[PDB]
Amino acid sequence: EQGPSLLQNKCMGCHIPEGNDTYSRISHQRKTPEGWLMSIARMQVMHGLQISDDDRRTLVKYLADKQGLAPSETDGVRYAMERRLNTVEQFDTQLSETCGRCHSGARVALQRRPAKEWEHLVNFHLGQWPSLEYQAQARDRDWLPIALQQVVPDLAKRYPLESAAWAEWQKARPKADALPGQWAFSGHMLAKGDVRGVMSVTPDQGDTFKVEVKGAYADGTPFNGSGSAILYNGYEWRGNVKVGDANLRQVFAALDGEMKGRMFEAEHDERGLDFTAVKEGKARLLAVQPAFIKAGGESEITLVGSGLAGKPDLGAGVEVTEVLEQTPTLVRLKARAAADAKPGQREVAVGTLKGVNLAVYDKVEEVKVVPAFSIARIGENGASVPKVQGRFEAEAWGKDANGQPLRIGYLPASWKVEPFNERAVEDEDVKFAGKMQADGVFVPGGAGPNPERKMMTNNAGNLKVIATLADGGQTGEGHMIVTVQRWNNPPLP
Amino acid sequence: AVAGCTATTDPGWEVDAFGGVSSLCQPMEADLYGCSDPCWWPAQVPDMMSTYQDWNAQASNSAEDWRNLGTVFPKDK
Amino acid sequence: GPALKAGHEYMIVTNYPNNLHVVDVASDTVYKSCVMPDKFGPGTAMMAPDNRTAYVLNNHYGDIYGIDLDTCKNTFHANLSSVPGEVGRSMYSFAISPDGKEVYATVNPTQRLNDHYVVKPPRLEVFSTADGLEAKPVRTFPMPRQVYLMRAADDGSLYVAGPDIYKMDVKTGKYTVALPLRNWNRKGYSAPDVLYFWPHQSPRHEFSMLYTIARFATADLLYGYLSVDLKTGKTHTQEFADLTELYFTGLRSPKDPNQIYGVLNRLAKYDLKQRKLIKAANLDHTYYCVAFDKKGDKLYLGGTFNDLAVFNPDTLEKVKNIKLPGGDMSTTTPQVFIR
Ligand code: HEC
Ligand code: HEC
Ligand code: NI
Repeated sequence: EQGPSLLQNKCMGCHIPEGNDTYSRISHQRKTPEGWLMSIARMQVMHGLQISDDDRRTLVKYLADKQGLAPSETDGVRYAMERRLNTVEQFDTQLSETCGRCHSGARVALQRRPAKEWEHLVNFHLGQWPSLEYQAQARDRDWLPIALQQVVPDLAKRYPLESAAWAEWQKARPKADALPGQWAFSGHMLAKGDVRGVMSVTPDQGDTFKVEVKGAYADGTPFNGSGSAILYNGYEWRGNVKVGDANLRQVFAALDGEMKGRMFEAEHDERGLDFTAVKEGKARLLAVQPAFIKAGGESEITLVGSGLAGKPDLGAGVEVTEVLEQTPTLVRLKARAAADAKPGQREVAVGTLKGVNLAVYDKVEEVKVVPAFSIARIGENGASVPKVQGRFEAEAWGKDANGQPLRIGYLPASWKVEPFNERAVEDEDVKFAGKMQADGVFVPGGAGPNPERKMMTNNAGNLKVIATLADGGQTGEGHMIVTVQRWNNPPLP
Repeated sequence: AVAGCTATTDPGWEVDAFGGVSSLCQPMEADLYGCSDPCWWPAQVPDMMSTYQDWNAQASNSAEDWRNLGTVFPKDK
Repeated sequence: GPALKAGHEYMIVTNYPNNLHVVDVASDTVYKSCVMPDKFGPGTAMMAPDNRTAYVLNNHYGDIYGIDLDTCKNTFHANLSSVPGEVGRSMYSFAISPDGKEVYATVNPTQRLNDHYVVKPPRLEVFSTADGLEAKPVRTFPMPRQVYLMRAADDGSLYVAGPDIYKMDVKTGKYTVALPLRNWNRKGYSAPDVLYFWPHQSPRHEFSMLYTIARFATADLLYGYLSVDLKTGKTHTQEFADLTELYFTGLRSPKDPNQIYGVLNRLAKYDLKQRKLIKAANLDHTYYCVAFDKKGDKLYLGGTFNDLAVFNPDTLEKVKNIKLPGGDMSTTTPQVFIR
């Protein structure tokens, strides 16, 4: 049905009509598309609301457009929608202890509400979960008074219902007709590698589209898929593209003919790739793949972009020996750096188009494991939840001709796991926690109690992730904890 | 702390107070209903005191019936 | 089913489905099982002064039931949501009068309206046990927030665990601080941390709880023991070890009071005087609650799954396991008494 009629038929009765399609609570809050879905889902689980998936989708679309957030109101907290669950949040202590000790603090920041709606929210928490005020970081203080007198007013000032951003967004919001066309994309999947190609977006009913992804990874594995997408609030792109045997969700922000976000497996959000794209019509230079060239070396480098025309210049000391291919969105070439080429970044160019840098290096000095800290989780083995992999990359660092630090990039390496502490050695964590594969992907053990372990415990572990560079054997260290599952997994962490 | 783990360590769920997994429950199933009955970790573990009262219906014995525990978010389809 | 024998020692424990089992302490076997009404949660039980009636906080922290162990009959029932439009929950907060004529419960109510919730101030509600299966508040007083465990002393006074431990008059409802915790302005130390959902009815007749405290991040973590003598009202606190691991429950041996036993992942035996660990034992799995029999010859470990571990407190070794019918004991507290 239409958004307004469904709003009344399904919410009225509990929510009071206030005039021209506005209802109590509902019309006094602004959230992201997944935020709206989460509120409605709570209505079903907690309050018995009867609603089909189709009608729920209709209401989310309606509410996400009417009461959404301006792009700048999501700045810095987009990792939540992008399902980057290993993100180490950086909010003030008051918000962290009071509001981010259960779920993320980003779930809070991705909403805009007046003080009374923030006050109703506090009452709902302590009301729905009475044990709240007896838990850690709550039993040590007068939780309710502090939350109502200190927190509510702060939340209202930091995340108000009304703002210039939202007002100016409602007027400057572009239509979905601005998205169809060809889109050159570039991206990177941790522990897998670079990806590049072209995404064809064609219109469909309303704010939905047909999507076609055509590309490949740097290693030759294909990246071709077909799917669809919807556009919320003029910029919030949500898509699903079946690439091979996996359905990948796309959570991008489509602004100024540029799409930025993340594409991940609908079923496994640790398995994804960073994604940046540019619409045809504007000359852009997206990326260099690889973004590094060892001095005195030969390497196949490919440039990704939009409207590429001209001759590629990779900077001082770097020689373009054979342009293997040159289309407007992809330029493949063979390059060679002199053994004398000075270490440092090079401003790459294709004709007059500049934008990306190429690190020319002589030797690797320091290595950093990315991510430095992460969470792997046991799963499957009959359980209702999947295993959450640890996916790593070895980030190389050196020094340029000026003695300043130089980030080379992600260099190939050998991967292993070692006990993080004496306790891990004693419990034999490295034996039960799972298996580190050569490619840098750690596959945790199966869920459930394990009879073979002390106290028949789970295949959990406190591990040290060691990467050793193929280029010179320089080592890097990371920290990974393999833990238990979680069954409550809403759209936003 | 990580965005998709809890920070309320009593002793915890993803990570204990000590920053590891040893002070946690062994196995986790032994502390599962201790976590669930009073909604101690509602964002990760489903609450049986209020929201998901019959969550462990087919798994009264968590040591042997842990596989019967389902996910709670009403996903499409 | 079978009535309990006089002079015989017994132990009650609640199990998941919704059972209350009677364990014959002499033979370490299940004497009888009673199916409980409604739903389980938390299943926390305490024996009435009659050594025959068990009062249980069940049905998702919203009701209190009285079950006669000799027949498994539901003789009392008090719902904690008697105020119109409000849902009342008890965070393990209930106690039985010394004469067994009244039951107290602090209720944290929430007014649930059509489109929002409103948390209301807590209140103590008194129920007469003679009122049967439809018992309602006969007296109610205002209570501070964050109140959990409560135990009625011999002189009718009610010791209430909240931000501070209070001593409350159940007739006037007036209370004073019996033992400062949050407001324990102890220099060189931080405020203590207390997490306890196990109202042990131990042979020593005292309301005891473990706590942790930082002694000035460089602060030194210590474990302490707090206690309220239910006979004389005498209070006591004292740290007994530097924290190297966590314990959920801890009890002093009725055999040797200078020894305190704590449990969670390991069962530890400490010397109170010396503030020294004398011995620790590894467990088959995590256990929450300790329970000592009358003489202190046995140490039962409950909570968690469906089995009781029986330990010899001297050697600190598991003698046997009592497998309970059904499932997880969860946060239940094993209660020992002489019939
Ligand atoms: C600071 C006082 C807090 C603020 C602000 C918010 N929360 Fe929470 N919260 C918790 C749960 C279990 C849920 C939802 C259930 C689920 O995740 O499956 C939430 C949800 C929210 C929401 C979503 C609201 C909506 O959709 O209408 C918001 C905006 C929110 N929370 C804000 C749990 C907890 C919790 C642990 C006991 C605490 C301390 C907080 N939440 C604190 C805050
Ligand atoms: C009656 C059984 C309900 C129906 C049908 C709907 N809602 Fe509701 N809603 C209800 C209550 C008792 C409450 C307050 C407590 C709570 O769960 O938050 C609400 C609240 C909301 C909110 C506020 C959420 C917040 O975090 O502040 C929203 C945004 C909301 N409800 C939306 C909503 C919509 C869109 C509905 C139509 C599908 C709807 N509710 C129906 C009870 C009931
Ligand atoms: Ni280093």
